[PDB]
Amino acid sequence: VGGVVIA
Amino acid sequence: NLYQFKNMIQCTVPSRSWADFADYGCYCGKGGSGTPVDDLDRCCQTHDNCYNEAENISGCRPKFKTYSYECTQGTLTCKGDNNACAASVCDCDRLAAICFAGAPYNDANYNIDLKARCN
Ligand SMILES: [Ca+2]
Repeated sequence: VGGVVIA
Repeated sequence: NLYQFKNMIQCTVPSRSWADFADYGCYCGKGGSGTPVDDLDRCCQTHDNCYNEAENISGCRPKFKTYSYECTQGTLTCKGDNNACAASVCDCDRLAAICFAGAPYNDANYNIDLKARCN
């Protein structure tokens, strides 16, 4: 992935 | 997985960046509590609940599970080669990405104070 959180 | 959900949103909402949805209302992104502040927040609440359900499947981890899906010519499909975990997670993601596309976006509801407002 490579991020924090969208869900 | 989150990378794929990221890409689903880019497919159904090419008009805004994915970060716009990553910290919105009480339910979009981190949080999962309180009263959903609007229609878009409700999309996220349903999505969050959907993930909690999928987590009931043995060894099923919605943020990390890689599923099989397609996005072309305005259509988002979860494919037949998904197991029960992948199929559930793909469906959660797909229904949310569809929900996001039809929901109004209110700049005021971006990055709100969760501790004060989502009790
Ligand atoms: Ca959440």
